[PDB]
Amino acid sequence: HHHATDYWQNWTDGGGTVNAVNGSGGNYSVTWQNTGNFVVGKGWNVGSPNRTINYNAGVFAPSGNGYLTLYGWTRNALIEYYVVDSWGTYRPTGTFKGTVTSDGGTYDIYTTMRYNAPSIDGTQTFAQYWSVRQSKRATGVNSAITFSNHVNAWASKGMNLGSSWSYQVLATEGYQSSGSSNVTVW
Repeated sequence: HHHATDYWQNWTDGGGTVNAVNGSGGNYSVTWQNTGNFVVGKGWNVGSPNRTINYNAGVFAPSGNGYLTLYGWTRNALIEYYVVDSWGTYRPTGTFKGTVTSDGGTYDIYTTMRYNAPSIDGTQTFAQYWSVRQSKRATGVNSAITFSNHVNAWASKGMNLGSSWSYQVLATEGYQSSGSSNVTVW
């Protein structure tokens, strides 16, 4: 009675080298060097607002800007959302909307806008929903993101996810950096 990960996520813009590894089960690894922008992770093809995402990042060693975050899309409306648990040399922020406490940590709530940006609908103009942890979360242990807490928190701030749910992964995103990570998601 557990529907583990079924979607392998691997996107790059071509900058640098991104050696992403689809490993056994819900485990993946990625080492990247001097890259552009990339998003690699494992998750579910259809995200759920009521899903509790579990993960264990045995390695999350970004040398520069890298994210260890929940990442997913919705359609109608078109929205790209984050739950950033840890990062490298840059903490993503935006328009402050409030805070939410979940899974032992307090996350800041931000909204941003993407302009003529790639999406699951192509080049579009869409809103980004962010929940960014105020402190970096410790890795190497079993961690859970109770996503229904963030969805309710976003909703209480006028941030409403779409009705159609595309993928939803525990991702490693980096930009203009090098590093490695090893994560198991279920």
